[PDB]
Amino acid sequence: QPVVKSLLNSKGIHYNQGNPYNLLTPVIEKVKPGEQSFVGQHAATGCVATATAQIMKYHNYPNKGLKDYTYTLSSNNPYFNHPKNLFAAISTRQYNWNNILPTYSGRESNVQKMAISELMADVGISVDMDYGPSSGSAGSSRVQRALKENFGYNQSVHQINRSDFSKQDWEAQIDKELSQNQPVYYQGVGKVGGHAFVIDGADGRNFYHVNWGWGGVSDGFFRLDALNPSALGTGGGAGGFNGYQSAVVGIKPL
Amino acid sequence: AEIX
Repeated sequence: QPVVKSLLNSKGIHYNQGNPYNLLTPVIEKVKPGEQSFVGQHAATGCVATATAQIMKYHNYPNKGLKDYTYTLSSNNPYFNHPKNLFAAISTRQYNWNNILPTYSGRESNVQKMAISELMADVGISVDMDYGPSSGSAGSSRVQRALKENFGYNQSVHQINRSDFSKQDWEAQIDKELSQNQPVYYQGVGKVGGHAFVIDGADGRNFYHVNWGWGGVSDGFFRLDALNPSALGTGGGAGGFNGYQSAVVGIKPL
Repeated sequence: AEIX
C-alpha cells in the first residue's frame, strides 16, 4: 500500500452538517410526536452531501452546473407537511470556488457562508435527501449519478460494492484513486447506523485516512473493516460502518 | 435513505 498524506487535510478541507453549511437546506416545519421541537431550524445537510461536497471542493469543480434536479420527500417524513417537492436549479449555477472556502470558523463573510450552503443544498437535493435533524440518503448509487449528470464529472465516476471484490482488489482500487490524487466517497452500515465519509490517504500499513464530515471530530487512520469512530456509540461499546460497504471512485472533472 |  503506498503512503499518501491526507489529501483533504493538505488542502484545509473540513466540512460539517450544521451551520454555516446548512443555511439553505429546508427549514423544519413540524414537531415529530414524542420528540422535542426542531421547528424553524434548518435540516442537517446529510453526511452524503457533506462527503460529496468535500470531494468537489478538492477539485474546485464544476464552475457551471449542468442539469436541474427535482424530487418529492417521502410522505413518512414527520418533519414536513406533505407533499413536499424540492428543486435545485443546478443548470443555472455558477459556483465561485474562491468563495466556497475549504473550511469555516465563523468569521467568514455571509457571501462565503452562502456559497458553501448553496453547494450543500444542491448536492443534497441531487441525492434525494430525506431531510431532518439528521438527514439520510441512499448514498453511493445517487452520488455517482449526480456527479456525472448534474455536476459534469467524468464518465469515470462509478459506484463499486465491497461484495464484488476480494479484499486485495478492493483496497487496490482505493489505492489507485489515492495515487491519482482522487479522494474516494465511501459508506457503510452497522450497529451505530449508516454513514458516508471520505477516504483520502493511506499509511502503508493497510490503514486509510478518513474524514468523517464532522468538522474534524474522529478523523484519523482506520482499517476498512473497522471503520469505527469513537465519537459514536452510547454506553461504552463498539460499532462501525463495516457492512454493506460501497464507494464512488473515478471522481475527477470531465 | 439510511446513510446519514
